[PDB]
Amino acid sequence: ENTYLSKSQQDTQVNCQLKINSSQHLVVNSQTRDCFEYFITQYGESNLQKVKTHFEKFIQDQYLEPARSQIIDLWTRYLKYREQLAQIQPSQSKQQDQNYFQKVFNSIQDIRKRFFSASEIEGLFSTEDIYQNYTLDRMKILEDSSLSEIEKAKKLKERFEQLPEDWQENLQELSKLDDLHTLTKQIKARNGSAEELRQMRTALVGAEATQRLETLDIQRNAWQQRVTGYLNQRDEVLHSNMSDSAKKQAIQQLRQQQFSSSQEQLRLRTFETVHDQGGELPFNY
Amino acid sequence: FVYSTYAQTKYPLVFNHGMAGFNRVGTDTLGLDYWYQILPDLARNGGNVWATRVSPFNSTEVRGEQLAQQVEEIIAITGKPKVNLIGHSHGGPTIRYVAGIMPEKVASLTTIGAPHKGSPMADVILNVEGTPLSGLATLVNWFSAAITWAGGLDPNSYPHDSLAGAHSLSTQGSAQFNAQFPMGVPTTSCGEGAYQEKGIYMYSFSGNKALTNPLDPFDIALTGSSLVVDPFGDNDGLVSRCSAKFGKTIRDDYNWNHLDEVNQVMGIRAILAADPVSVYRQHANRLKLQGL
Ligand SMILES: [Ca+2]
Ligand SMILES: [Cl-]
Repeated sequence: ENTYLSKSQQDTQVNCQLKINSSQHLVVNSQTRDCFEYFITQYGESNLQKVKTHFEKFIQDQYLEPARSQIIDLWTRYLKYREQLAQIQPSQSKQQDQNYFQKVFNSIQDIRKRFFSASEIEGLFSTEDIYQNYTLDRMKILEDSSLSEIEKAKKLKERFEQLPEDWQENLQELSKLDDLHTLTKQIKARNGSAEELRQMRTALVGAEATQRLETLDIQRNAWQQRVTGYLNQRDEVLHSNMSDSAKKQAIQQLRQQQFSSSQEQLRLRTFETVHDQGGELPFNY
Repeated sequence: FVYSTYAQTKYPLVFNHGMAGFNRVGTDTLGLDYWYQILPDLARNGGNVWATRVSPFNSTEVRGEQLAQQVEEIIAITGKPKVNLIGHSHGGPTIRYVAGIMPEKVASLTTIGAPHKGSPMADVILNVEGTPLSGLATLVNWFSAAITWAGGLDPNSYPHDSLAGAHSLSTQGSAQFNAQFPMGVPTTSCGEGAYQEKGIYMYSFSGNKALTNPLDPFDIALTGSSLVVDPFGDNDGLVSRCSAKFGKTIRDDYNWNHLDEVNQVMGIRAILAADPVSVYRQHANRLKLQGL
């Protein structure tokens, strides 16, 4: 692979996961793109020729006929695509308006129809497109200032539900951490029972996690109270009729009697600095 | 719905942001809508991705404390011992904070366009002596302020302390912070850092360009600051190439601006430049291949 990769890839695998059909015909999927992009990355380290050399030499040694042909064919039409993406001129308008981003996207769509067919366009981009359109759409639903926020929120939820289920599950997975905070902070802002919290957790993460989460709560309580009770003793030493070196020594001694490892000694500084300046200590946000 | 196992690492992929906007009823103001299609991508490629939502504007230390806890939460939810931290811009020092206080929970640190050696732009804002510049500085600051002021009450209200944030990305602040969390930071002005310390792998890759594609509404702005960052412009527009080197530099010359690094805006970038999404999917492969 040292013959195909650039100096920066000398520590990776080749992303070319090209799906062949039940008759050895390249089926264009989202990965087909990833494959090209993989080599394209070499540009900037390589010249445009080497980027072709490498790619061709790789496909030759991996796949045969007929797919081979189709591959290089589509590759050529993809490169000439990359270059022909410079043929999109900036339209005159408030460069921070959807009707802009939309057009800027349209311009590309039209270029794609210059090098690919519906089927190929679908195979190479569809996936990404879904999200792009999802993102664009939201913008217009937010910029539509003829709707109440309560309505916008509704349209957002409705638009979300229109995505292919996959995306919903994935996004919900990528937002799980936030969902946890949301409910943890809501349920606790009105003093719910430990059981309610337990169910809420058991629901979103499961028993196994719930338990370690409970384990964490405790560890934080501890840490928190240690610092709490620590700064109190530090303040007493600060407001004492002693000398600087004596206060620093007393403090040091208190710090070594509660915070042994170098690690805790760092974190402490964080709270120290915040406290000394009358800021709220960072435990909950 | 995941098609391949190309970015399936052992330990989860955790992304920390920094320096973002007001959280309106969008979805992920400073979350998923920060890393344009990188996350879902790495997700379909078999990875286990978790985005962290820390205070956008605050000291490296406070953000660090915030992040850390989420890290623990994640370790608890995943059941995996260590995590792979990937921070962009201010997220860089923010993951370093966690690395410094919980090296047992950190498998790898990856910083993209991080102002480790500080950012000249940060200094300028704070200047008082330099009356003419200071003018444009205070001014610009007031605007950047106004823009977030336009948001108002943030639903996800994070302790907002911009001054400290600025002081944390300054040439002095970053030095002060380095002196305490020097793991991965170079001793030479523009060399690399340690590849590995305390059993933690460290990687940094950044861009050295301002103007990438004039359709990016922000290139105009980034070009402005690029001159503040460096006259000869060896920067992504905010963070010089030197201040972004940390541990092993995968590559520090992408035709990316400070936002192209996160695939912004909407995926607009130079004509022939590597796709952020694929660069990330490629790094994610290397961590897997490192048994991380
Ligand atoms: Ca751009
Ligand atoms: Cl590039």
